[PDB]
Amino acid sequence: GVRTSPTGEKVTHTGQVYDDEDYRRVRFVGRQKEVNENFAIDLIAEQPVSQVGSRVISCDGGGGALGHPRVYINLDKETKTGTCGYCGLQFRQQH
Amino acid sequence: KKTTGLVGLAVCETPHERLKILYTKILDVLGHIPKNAAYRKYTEQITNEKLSIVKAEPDVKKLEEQLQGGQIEEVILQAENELSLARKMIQWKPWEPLVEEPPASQWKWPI
Amino acid sequence: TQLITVDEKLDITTLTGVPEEHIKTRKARIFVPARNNMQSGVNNTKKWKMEFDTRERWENPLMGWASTADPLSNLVLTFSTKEDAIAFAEKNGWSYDVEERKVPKPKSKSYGANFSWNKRTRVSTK
Amino acid sequence: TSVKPIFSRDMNEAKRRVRELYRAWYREVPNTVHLFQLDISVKQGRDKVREMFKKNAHVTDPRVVDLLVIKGKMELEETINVWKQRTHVMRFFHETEAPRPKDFLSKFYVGHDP
Amino acid sequence: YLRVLFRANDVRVGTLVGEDKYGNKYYEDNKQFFGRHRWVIYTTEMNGKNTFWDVDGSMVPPEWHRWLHCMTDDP
Amino acid sequence: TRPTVRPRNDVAHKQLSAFGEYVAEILPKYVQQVQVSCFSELEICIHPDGVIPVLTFLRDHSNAQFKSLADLTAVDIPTRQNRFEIVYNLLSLRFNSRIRVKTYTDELTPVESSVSVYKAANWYEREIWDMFGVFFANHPDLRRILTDYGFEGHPFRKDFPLSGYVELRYDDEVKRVVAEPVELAQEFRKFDLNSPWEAFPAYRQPPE
Amino acid sequence: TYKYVNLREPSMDMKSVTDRAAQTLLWTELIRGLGMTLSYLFREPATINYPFEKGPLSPRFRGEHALRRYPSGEERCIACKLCEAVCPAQAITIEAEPRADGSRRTTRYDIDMTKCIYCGFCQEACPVDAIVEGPNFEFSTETHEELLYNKEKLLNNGDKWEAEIAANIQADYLYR
Amino acid sequence: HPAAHGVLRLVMELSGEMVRKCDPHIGLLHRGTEKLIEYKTYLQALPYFDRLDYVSMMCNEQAYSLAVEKLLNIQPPPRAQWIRVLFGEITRLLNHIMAVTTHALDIGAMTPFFWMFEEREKMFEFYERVSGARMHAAYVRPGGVHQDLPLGLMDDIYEFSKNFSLRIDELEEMLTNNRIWRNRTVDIGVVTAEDALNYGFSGVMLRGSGIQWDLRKTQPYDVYDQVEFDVPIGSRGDCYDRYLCRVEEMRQSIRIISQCLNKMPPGEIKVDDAKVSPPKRAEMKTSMESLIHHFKLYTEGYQVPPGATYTAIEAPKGEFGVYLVSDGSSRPYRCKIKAPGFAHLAGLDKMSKGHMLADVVAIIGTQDIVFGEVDR
Amino acid sequence: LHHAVIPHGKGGRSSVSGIVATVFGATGFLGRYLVNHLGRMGSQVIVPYRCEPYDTMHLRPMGDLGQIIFMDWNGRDKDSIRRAVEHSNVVINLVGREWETKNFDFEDVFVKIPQAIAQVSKEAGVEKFIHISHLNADIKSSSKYLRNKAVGEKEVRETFPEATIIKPADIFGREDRFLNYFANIRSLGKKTVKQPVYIVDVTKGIINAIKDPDARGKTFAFVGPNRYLLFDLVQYVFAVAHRPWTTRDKVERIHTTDRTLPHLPGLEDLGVQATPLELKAIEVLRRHRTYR
Amino acid sequence: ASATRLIQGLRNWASGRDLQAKLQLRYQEISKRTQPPPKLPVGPSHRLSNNYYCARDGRREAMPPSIVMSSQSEKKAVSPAPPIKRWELSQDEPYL
Ligand SMILES: NC(=O)C1=CN([C@@H]2O[C@H](COP(=O)(O)OP(=O)(O)OC[C@H]3O[C@@H](n4cnc5c(N)ncnc54)[C@H](OP(=O)(O)O)[C@@H]3O)[C@@H](O)[C@H]2O)C=CC1
Ligand code: SF4
Ligand code: SF4
Ligand SMILES: [Zn+2]
Repeated sequence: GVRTSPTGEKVTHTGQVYDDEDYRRVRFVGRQKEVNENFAIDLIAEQPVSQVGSRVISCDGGGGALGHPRVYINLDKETKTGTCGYCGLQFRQQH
Repeated sequence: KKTTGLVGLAVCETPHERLKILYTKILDVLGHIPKNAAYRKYTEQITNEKLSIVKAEPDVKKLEEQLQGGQIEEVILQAENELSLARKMIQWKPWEPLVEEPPASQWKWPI
Repeated sequence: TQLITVDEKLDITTLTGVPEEHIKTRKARIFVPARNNMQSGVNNTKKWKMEFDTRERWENPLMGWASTADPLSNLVLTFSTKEDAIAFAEKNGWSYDVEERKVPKPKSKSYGANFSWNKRTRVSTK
Repeated sequence: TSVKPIFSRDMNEAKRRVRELYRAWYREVPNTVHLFQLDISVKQGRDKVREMFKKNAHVTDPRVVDLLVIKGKMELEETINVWKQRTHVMRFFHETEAPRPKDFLSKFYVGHDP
Repeated sequence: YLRVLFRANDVRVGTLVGEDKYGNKYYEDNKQFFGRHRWVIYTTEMNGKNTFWDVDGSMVPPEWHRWLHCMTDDP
Repeated sequence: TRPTVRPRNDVAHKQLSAFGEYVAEILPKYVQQVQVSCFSELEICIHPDGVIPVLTFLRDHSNAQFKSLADLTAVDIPTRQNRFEIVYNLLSLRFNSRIRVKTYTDELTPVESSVSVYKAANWYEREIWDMFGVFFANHPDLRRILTDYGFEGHPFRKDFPLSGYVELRYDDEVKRVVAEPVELAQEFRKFDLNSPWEAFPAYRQPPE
Repeated sequence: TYKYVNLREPSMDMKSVTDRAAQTLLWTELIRGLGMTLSYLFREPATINYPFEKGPLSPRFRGEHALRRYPSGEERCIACKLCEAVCPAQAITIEAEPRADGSRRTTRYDIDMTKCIYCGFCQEACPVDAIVEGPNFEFSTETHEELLYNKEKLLNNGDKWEAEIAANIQADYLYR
Repeated sequence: HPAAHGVLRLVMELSGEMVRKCDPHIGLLHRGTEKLIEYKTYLQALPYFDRLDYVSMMCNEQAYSLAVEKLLNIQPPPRAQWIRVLFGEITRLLNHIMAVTTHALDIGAMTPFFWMFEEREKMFEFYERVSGARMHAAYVRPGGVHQDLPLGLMDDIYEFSKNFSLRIDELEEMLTNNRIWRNRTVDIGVVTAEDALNYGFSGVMLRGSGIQWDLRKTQPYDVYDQVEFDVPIGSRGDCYDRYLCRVEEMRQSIRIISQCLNKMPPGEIKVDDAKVSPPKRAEMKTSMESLIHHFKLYTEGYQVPPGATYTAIEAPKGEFGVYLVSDGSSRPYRCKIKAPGFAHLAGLDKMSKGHMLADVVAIIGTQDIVFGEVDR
Repeated sequence: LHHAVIPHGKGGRSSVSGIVATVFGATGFLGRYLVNHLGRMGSQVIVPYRCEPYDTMHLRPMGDLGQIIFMDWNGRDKDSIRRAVEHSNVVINLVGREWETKNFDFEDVFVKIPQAIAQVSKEAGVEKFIHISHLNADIKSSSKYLRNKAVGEKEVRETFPEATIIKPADIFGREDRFLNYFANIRSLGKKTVKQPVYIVDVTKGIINAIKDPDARGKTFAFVGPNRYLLFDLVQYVFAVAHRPWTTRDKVERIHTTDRTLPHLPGLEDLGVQATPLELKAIEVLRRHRTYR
Repeated sequence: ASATRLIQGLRNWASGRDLQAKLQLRYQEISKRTQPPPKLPVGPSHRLSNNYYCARDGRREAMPPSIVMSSQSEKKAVSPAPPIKRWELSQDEPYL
């Protein structure tokens, strides 16, 4: 979702939203400052982190050649979830 | 004959004697050239070999067959241009010793 | 035909037509691009690079790109020696600053020197 | 460095060929400035011609002086023909400023400059 | 009929594959050549821009864009 | 080996070595190097005082026709006493063979402009005059080709940079096109692509 | 093997010369040319009517330069810069930043559409198929500013269709 | 000017409608391609050889890829050789039909333009279906053809070859022994074969005027040694005969395409060397060495041994030459292009000495000048 | 001054100078050449228009990549003017139609337009608001044009008193109006002294006034050094031309005067070289058939 | 198809080309798109146990150039390449 800058407009997902005396605002006159209201971080919070019974597991991303190459992550520490570098979704183990 | 191939090519009535007197002028102008240069050696060898091919040729089509580099007035043009360079090769004296040195690492390529 | 020689430099600096500020003010630098230390290997050595001083790159006022007023910013002249570098620099016109070539000093090293009964080199973990 | 010559054996024919070039440029101005329909007096164009000759005072070698005469003769060919245009002749002029300074104070305020 | 008489030219309804939201109509034939298999009829005021006249490309949704540029064989 | 490696020739390599040795013997006056690479195309490398004699001898002498010309290029290399390299490239009609005729020169000493034996080289010589500066004595017309009229510099040099010293735009102040010092809109971010670890060990020059 | 043409003498038979004279007087094969013109006159044209009957295409067509994201997930790009390394006109401008969690992502992603030459080298080099050549071609702009794209423009351009791009990749993934 | 096919400034200093001199000024379309390839790498600068000659979209790609292979001592697999020869003849057909079409526009001849550009629209649909490009298909990586043809191509090539034989017979019906087109263009453009040698002419000029010379049947640089055809040679000058030469090269190109569909083996796409060609998707997503080779092959490019090579192909305009100079490096040092358009343009004044300006337009028409290729 | 407002690099073509210009008018003559010199300088120009977009497309190729920007307004509203002057470093006021339309008189354009825009300019906190005015705009009679511009001078001096009022004489250029009417012929004898001023020295004085402070408050004048008679100028313009919606306020203007005022500084005090009318008159005296 | 027989007779009457047969209207001769996907195999490699890169390393076999003469009674004078014999006339209809 979009936040509220003191300009009364839509901020960006990365912090480049304008100051109150930027004339780039006054070259945004009368047209859409377009923004993708879906943000990247807003989907990770709704991810069910799965529970695989092995120790060091695999990740492909739903079929080879549609996604990312085989990355292998570890489930040693129970204080930190195993985060993929490509997928951006975590993994856990149980025993 | 009639309806020859190339555009700038109109053969004469008696090709063999024209080609022979061309090659005798080749041997003559080569006779002006000194002996120890290899130019005389290789040109006199190749022209006496081609003339010795031609001396046993009664037919024009047979000479176009056996002599390689045909057909007829391409051979004549080859002869005329060889005569012109021989006349130029009296000049320029191109059998001198080697002209002076390169930088001697100029042709070392990968720099 | 054996014309006269003179003890002079060469003067193509008005034959090539480059503007005068880019003639005079561009203080060149001749240097050896040394070993990229995060890599290994000196294959990228042995080539004297003549390059030029850098100037400003400002924000493009629409995209934040680095728009420059520099023709002579991206040149790299690849040489093999130093005398020919000086000759080319005197030939085309500008001035220059010179780095040396700093080869690695070879040092005596041995695994039988890594181990010793009465010297204080002790890996203690291998 | 017993270099092959170009046109001249010393500076004498170099000066003779460049003064013949300047003679041709003096008698070359009025025809072109009447033909090409310019906005500039004949004397101003002739003064930029003699100014462009004044720019090259440090040129010494006979090869280089002859090569400048070759460039000038090629350009006089391309201007006695209408291969070139009004744009090129007005590009010899420097009228649309560009008033770019030289004072260190004005190289300092309008700065990031030597 | 004046709808299609001054829309462009056609009278060739008779295959009736279907329609889609924004109301737009899609007709696939096999009787003609390759190039007039699949044709489209644009509706009126699909987003309030009075699109009976001055019709635009890409007023179609993208699944019919893939279907209609002859990349597939089924709607 | 038997697939995926381009097979070399033997007898054609032998014949081109024999022919290069032949030319090198029968012209002692203008010969420095003859060489054959792996893909068997002959190379002759020449001092720049016998250019028209070598081209007349390589047009005729009847055991080398070589009637087709290519490219002339004086390929620019720094660091040398003689930068510029005239590269002729000749094809024969009766023979099916290829020779390269590379003579060398520096920035100012002209060569004899071999247009009088090959009429193809006229526009080639004018073009390489416009782009390099290898002046051509005994030549009818040296104009400028592939360049602007008011532009100069011989821009295929390694001194002239990628973008030019000139820029054109339009103004309505004087209703015409004017020139400016150049103003790029992007950096042209140059990519460092010089890999370590001895890309080809067979081409190691003796280290200084 | 050569087949050289235009070699004939004109046949001097009486029948041949009267047929050629009738050809000269009546302009006969000129009328044969008119017959060919009528034979194409009485065909039916293979045109398409433009907004209503669009021309065909190919599955590997390269248009819009969109971006994909993960199946129920976030941005597929990593900012690995291979697309700048292979983009020949250097239209790819990428300045990355890692995000607020730590995984490496972007800030400044720019495809200069005025400079793009539509090869597909960024389609080849992209190790996750993040950047994809789009299917359609309507840029068609009354301005210059609207040509140059940014990250949110390209992601809105990738949110206008996904199953389009997924269908084309599922058609094309075995070949490339 | 619309008869100036492309752009060609031409200062004709004439006597009135019957000339004195003409000078082709070219370089108006100058783009700096040699300097750009000096500041680029190989794979990144292959679209310059897409865009240089903008008619032979596959022939010059074949020329540059075979230049790199002849430099690099690598044989491609034979299936890629057959497909490359197939598309070489296909693009040869497109170039000959553009030559006939632009001569038709330069001479009048309004409708065969439209007929044969409907056929060339079918050609462009073939390029779309193969490479995904409209008119500039890269498609020929150095190291064999990448991203090969799907199922559904050879059927269309077969049926289009039958239809095209019918259409070239219909073009011979409409034009080709027409009365006044012939009386318009026979007696013009005669160049002596001695000077056709020594003006540097090549290809179709040396076809139509005299000499018998084909790079294909004299020099095997691809699978041309296994296919059989014949090539027309000129009677004596006479631009009409040059037109007949173009038409018979078209029909024999159709015969070569029929033979090539008869002799297509289903072996492999690319070479057996991952350090030359990038690997495919499954190896890219699974195996380590494929990803390392992918990554360094698309950052740096494969290293190339130093060499100053040249090769030339029989492009439909003539001896298309590419001259590479490669340091032991990943960027080639200096490359140059021998343009048959440049060579055929060199003899323009001598072709148009003693004629009128209408023949000057027809001599621009008799040689398919494009001037992207002439520019270097 | 905010960041990325600071000047950068050599001049022109992405030289982000210390001005952000907002120009009113500029669809006509003098404002278009002013935007021409601003795009030569390389700043961002906000310009509105109520006209057909042809002239604003015509001045599109002036600035750099996406620099200049266009909007809309009218002589009725306040919101669009405020939207124009939302974020403006410098702002100039050129306005005025030289004939009466059916809804805009000579009245109330110079009265109603500079009041609202200069008031919201002061209410936007801008610096160096510049407003044009004709020379000798007097309350004295026989000049509706000059008396309305004098009322405009009074209003601009009333609200935001330290605005730069600029008064040149008549302006000869490339698309001049009064010299076109001089050329617009086909018997009358009169006299009145007059001296004009050239357009590019005027606009160089404008940009020196807009980026050189110590200039505010006090009004400036820009007159060429000619100082001769109307009859000599008619002889001059017809000797160079080689010939043997209009009101009579035009003829009142060209028979008024050109008198000087020594209270205020001019060309040399502001520091731009004055060019006479000779070769620029040779430029602008075309259309003749075969003497060139 | 979809034409009357009278205009078909006129099309044959205009020229003997049989325009009904091949007509430049591709109807269903195009293969029906979206077939089941075909696999793309690998040729003379990817078998294990033998395929060394030490063997087929044609890239690393680029030889340095071999040289003859420099600055550093003979029955001879061969050609660079053998004189290729003159070609053959056409089988199917040359002129003549
Ligand atoms: N020498 C001097 O000192 C002189 C100075 N001037 C002044 O200099 C400027 C340029 O001179 P000039 O050539 O005569 O005129 P111009 O045509 O160049 O400029 C007049 C401008 O005023 C605009 N304008 C006028 N009335 C309205 C309105 N009701 N609504 C919107 N826009 C309006 C016009 O817009 P549009 O065209 O789009 O309708 C136009 O942009 C003017 O401001 C004028 O007052 C004029 C004459 C002499
Ligand atoms: S190649 Fe793909 S993953 Fe890499 S930076 Fe470009 S878009 Fe991102
Ligand atoms: S298609 Fe080509 S030019 Fe376009 S972004 Fe990709 S690599 Fe760059
Ligand atoms: Zn993963």
